[PDB]
Amino acid sequence: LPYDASKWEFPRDRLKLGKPLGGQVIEADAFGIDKTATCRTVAVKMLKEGATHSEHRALMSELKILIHIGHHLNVVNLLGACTKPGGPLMVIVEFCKFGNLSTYLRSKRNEFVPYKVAPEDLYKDFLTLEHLICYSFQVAKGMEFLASRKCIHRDLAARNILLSEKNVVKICDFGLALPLKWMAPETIFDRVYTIQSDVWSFGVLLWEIFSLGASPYPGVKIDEEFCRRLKEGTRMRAPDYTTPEMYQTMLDCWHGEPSQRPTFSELVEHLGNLLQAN
Ligand SMILES: COc1cc2nccc(Oc3ccc(NC(=O)NC4CC4)c(Cl)c3)c2cc1C(N)=O
Repeated sequence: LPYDASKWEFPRDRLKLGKPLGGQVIEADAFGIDKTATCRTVAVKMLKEGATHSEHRALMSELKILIHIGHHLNVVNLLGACTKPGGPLMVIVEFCKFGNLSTYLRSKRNEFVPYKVAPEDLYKDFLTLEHLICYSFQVAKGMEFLASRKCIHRDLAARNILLSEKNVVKICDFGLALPLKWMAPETIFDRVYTIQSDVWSFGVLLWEIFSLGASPYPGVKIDEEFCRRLKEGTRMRAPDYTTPEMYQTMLDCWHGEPSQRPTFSELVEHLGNLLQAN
């Protein structure tokens, strides 16, 4: 996996480094990274001061994942990197103003209606079922993309979905991986990670969406009994903002047999249908 400096290298002196976000990720403004804007706000992952060789390797590996994967609207995309001598290793990605989707949805619990009714200004900036189904559809499209690149996410969860402007959501932290609440039974018991175990996790992500950012498995200690009951077929109950069709979609993603779960291409088609029906 070679590094194409002519494509990706960005001058460190064309960044204004700002506040920490959320690794050592900071907000920054970049000057001339984008031909349509003089100044563009970006997120920068910077190698810690005193990083070990292993830690340095790891951030470089992350950069090469971002290069290799390619561009998609629903994935957090690489804009540039600072790799040359005279400063820290820095990985520059698109900025997602609203941050992670779990935190964001929780902030909107008192600003949700199933659909707006005229006069719609009574629901200014409210979330709706359309928003939630739309976020779901977008994540399915991003995972279909990742699957097509032979990439398994391994920790698909609402905390790893970022919200940008214009209700665009972006998957992050793919290929890098509490955690047990998103893991398919085969992952927990057999340590098998596949695109079908990501589909299971997508199911959990859907529950997080349609609970407006709740933590999965409320009231349950994540221990051997949790794992045993999951294996025996027990599943989360319908969350507070779901439609019946979306709940059935969760159940489908949680089929005990990985081969009987929908594919992400099937989920894109299905959610796209649910979105037009809604
Ligand atoms: C406003 O809050 C945030 C905005 C962000 N925008 C873009 C990227 C972010 O963070 C990330 C999130 C992930 C990656 N890296 C990857 O996704 N790497 C994996 C693909 C190889 C990077 Cl660099 C930066 C952001 C984080 C916050 C925040 N409050 O947490």
